[PDB]
Amino acid sequence: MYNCLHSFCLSLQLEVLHSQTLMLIRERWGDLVQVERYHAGKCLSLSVW
Amino acid sequence: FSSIFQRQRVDALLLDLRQKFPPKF
Repeated sequence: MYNCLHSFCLSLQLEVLHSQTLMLIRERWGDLVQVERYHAGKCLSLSVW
Repeated sequence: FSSIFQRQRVDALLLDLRQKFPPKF
């Protein structure tokens, strides 16, 4: 039971972060932070400076 | 005598869950 819950659990958190980055890219920060790869449910990566 | 329009994502995770964890009955 633990393996299935942990996964789903570790996937909803990742989505939360990608959404936030996209939202920030609009309003305040803007074209200074970029996403380079988001395969869903596994990982993401951000670029800066 | 309501939906906050985020089911366009959580649904996908569930599908990824079901596609990866088939019921055992």
